Amino acid sequence: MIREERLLKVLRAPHVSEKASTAMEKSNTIVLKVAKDATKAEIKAAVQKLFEVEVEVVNTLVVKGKVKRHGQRIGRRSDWKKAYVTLKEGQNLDFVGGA
Amino acid sequence: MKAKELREKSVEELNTELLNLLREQFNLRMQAASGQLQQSHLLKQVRRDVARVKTLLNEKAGA
Amino acid sequence: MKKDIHPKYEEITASCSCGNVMKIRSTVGHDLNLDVCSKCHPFFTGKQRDVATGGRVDRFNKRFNIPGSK
Amino acid sequence: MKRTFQPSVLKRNRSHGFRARMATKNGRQVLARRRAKGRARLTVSK
Amino acid sequence: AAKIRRDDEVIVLTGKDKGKRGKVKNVLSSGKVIVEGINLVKKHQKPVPALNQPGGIVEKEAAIQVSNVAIFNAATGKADRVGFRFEDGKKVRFFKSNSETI
RNA sequence: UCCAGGAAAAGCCUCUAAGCAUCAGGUAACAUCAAAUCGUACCCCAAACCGACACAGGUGGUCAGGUAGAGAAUACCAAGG
RNA sequence: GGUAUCAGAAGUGCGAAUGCUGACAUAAGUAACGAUAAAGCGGGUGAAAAGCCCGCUCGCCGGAAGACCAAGGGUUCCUGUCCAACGUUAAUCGGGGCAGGGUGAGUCGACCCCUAAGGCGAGGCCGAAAGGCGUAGUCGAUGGGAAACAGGUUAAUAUUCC
RNA sequence: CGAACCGACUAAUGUUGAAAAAUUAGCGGAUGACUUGUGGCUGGGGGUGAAAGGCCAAUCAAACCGGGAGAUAGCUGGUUC
RNA sequence: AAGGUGAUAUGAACCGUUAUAACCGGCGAUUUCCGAAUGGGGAAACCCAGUGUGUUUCGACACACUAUCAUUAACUGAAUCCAUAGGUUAAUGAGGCGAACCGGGGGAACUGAAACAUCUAAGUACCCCGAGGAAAAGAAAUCAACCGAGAUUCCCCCAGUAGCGGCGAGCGAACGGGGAGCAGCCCAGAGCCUGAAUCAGUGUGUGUGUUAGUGGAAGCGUCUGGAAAGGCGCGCGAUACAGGGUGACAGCCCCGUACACAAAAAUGCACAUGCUGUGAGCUCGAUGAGUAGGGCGGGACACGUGGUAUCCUGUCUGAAUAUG
Repeated sequence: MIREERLLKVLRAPHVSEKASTAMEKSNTIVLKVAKDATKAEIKAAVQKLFEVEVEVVNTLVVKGKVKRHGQRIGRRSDWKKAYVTLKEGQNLDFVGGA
Repeated sequence: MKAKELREKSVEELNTELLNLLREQFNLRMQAASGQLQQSHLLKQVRRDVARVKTLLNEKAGA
Repeated sequence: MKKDIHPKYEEITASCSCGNVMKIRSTVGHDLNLDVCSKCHPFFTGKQRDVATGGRVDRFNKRFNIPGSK
Repeated sequence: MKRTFQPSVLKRNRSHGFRARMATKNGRQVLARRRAKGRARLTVSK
Repeated sequence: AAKIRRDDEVIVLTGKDKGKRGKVKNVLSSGKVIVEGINLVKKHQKPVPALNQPGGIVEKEAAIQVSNVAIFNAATGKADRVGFRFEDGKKVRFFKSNSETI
């Protein structure tokens, strides 16, 4: 494929947030703590080879940490990158381990 | 097994040595089950050898 | 500033008057150009006096065999 | 009334501070005397 | 530095208990010598806010400097400040100034 | 209508040069693929901004209901606060 | 931890310099609690309610004291919690503390094409050095270039999700 | 003529203020040498100035910051058992 | 080398005990984005392209190169035959940081003179350029005084002397002497001979340092006290009683300690070497012109034009050439 890129680890970690399970109509989607820079296309393909599910579309964004914490008074942000990404209907979680 | 082993394998096959083993970071590490009791953390305890391999390949450059 | 063949100057000095001025003096020499080389023909160097008179006892050639070489 | 300030990032570079410092003998000098002399965490641009 | 490894049966010196047995210990390179003959009855709160609010008022350690009765074979102390030779490849521990390696 | 006589460049349309020379390109119809990456929360005539303050001050633009009224005045009210 | 003695060397002795730093007085439990758009009551919760939640009244603003956005701010947003410090009082309450959660785009914006003022500027012209000016050219919006609406929905997102 | 908007003629209050120039009631301009957002250009003996030595970040008969610097002080103060 | 996964906190999950677990030292591998930042731009850590690549489910991912100057090389190449100007490519190299000392270009004022212009402060502050491990200076167109010394530099004297100076304030030498250190050589050119000493960059070796380390002595008792290193009794080491630490002050408890050993590798300096370039040595020659002087204006010499020598000069002139 044109797997030549970084399809290796563009995706990682779920989210099990409040949005989880609440965000399931015609198509369960997802979250994934996707790497800060995985783009949409790469994400679409990430779930292709792995998870073996059919992705319709991707979205993603950023969300930023922020907090003071220090030996006295400094502390800083953290940064992330959410990613909904939709799948389909005719294919459920199937043989897998939810969590 | 892993760790400094076949350090001469010119007929190398370092590929997909990462992802295939991604089970943890990729899967397991999600919630609960990345080895919770019997055998938890592996990555930095052993699967961190990814350097050794890519390092070697990087060394076996003058071939 | 130039007088290429020879160094130049532009060094400062104090221009005293009747006893004293702690002022400053400087910029000297001058310029000119368009010097016909017996060879092909003139590139215009901006020499000045002491530079112009130098191109005489000397050459025009050796007077240039430096602004090239070195 | 108008208290002499009024912020505007864009108006914080060539016009003042920021990275413009790297465009002048003194400008670049500031960085040395600032960082080096008395290590500053500094921050200039944000 | 300490060389005194685990199971190393030493004796108490310097003070407090003193003249006591104690062996093994849990000293470590730049670490601590639990031994066995150094520990007064102490206490634990209920750190774990959970069902198992325990305690631990029994047993614990009493660091104390590595400066304890050197291993000792016959009487006491008997400094081990000597070095064996041509044995092992890593080390070559010797022993008290009485005999040779032990 | 007047005198004080009122940006620029690109996209856009068009004309040809070199070049092309059954080709490529051009126009239209539809079929399909692509449209990446950042921002997006909340305050915003103010308790989140400029004034040391949960400061009777300062801060650009947008929207513009009813009765009365010349009215974005003013008074009483809607939605709302 | 200190140091007779005789000797040696001093950052060698404070009450003031509208001296410098810190701590504590005094006035004094005095003034003041920030727009004169005042609020009353019944429940709830709670150790305690004039102030918080619910309800009915009452009053105030309404070219706004409403709504939206830019600038700037940079989690202040929503939920749960806790009340030391912070709120000019009390505080169960908050823009406070600690946790979590929360901003989803081919059509909105920035990137991006284009250029304004102006900036920079190959070579170049100048100038003790630093450096100044400027041709090609390259940046620079506050301006010109392409395309979406109406319902619905979240505790919090929305011409982004359906 | 008169709202917005721009400005400040008068009085009271404030003067350890709500406020390091404002609040209240009046007041002047309000299609113009008008008013305002964004960004740009002029630098200290220098700028800008419908001119007051006005303005150049609560600083201006020569800005702020660092340096020469422990300037100089025939003056004032203080000087310890 | 028996432990160990840096710290504020364990804890979890673990790696190790013999010899590739730690940990220390050497050489490497990797080393995102920004920053001389160098592909172009840019409010620094962001944005956009060209041209090549591999794996390619063979659109792509990222990767890699592409700044500007200078030297040389070759190729192209205007007005104009030529030739240049210009252009392209390529290999070298620079570029930026850097504390002080050092050379150099530019250069104050407060201050003092009990005012202030000469004068001082001071060629200090500062700003700019450059280079080294030191830099700079340096083998007499030096000085001396009829005797002689013999490159530069740094130290003590000569001396607060001579002298300069509104002869004010103040500035302030040298000859000569005592020392640290101590060497002189090249081109200005041909021939003979002819790769010879001398250096420079480099691969190597040896010495001796730098980067981990190894061994390293000799104390019991009883007393007081929570605790002994302290009291008291006796005993031993000492080329070690520097010091630190240990539950009160220890030579003999621990780290050390004098002393005695030690380096795969990597480098500093030395010597030695090979390679490359350099060029020794003998003979006979040659012997630094816009220069020395000088007129004008200045600056530097302790020396403020003074009677002012000498040095550098902006500006204008301008010689002899070693019986010079």
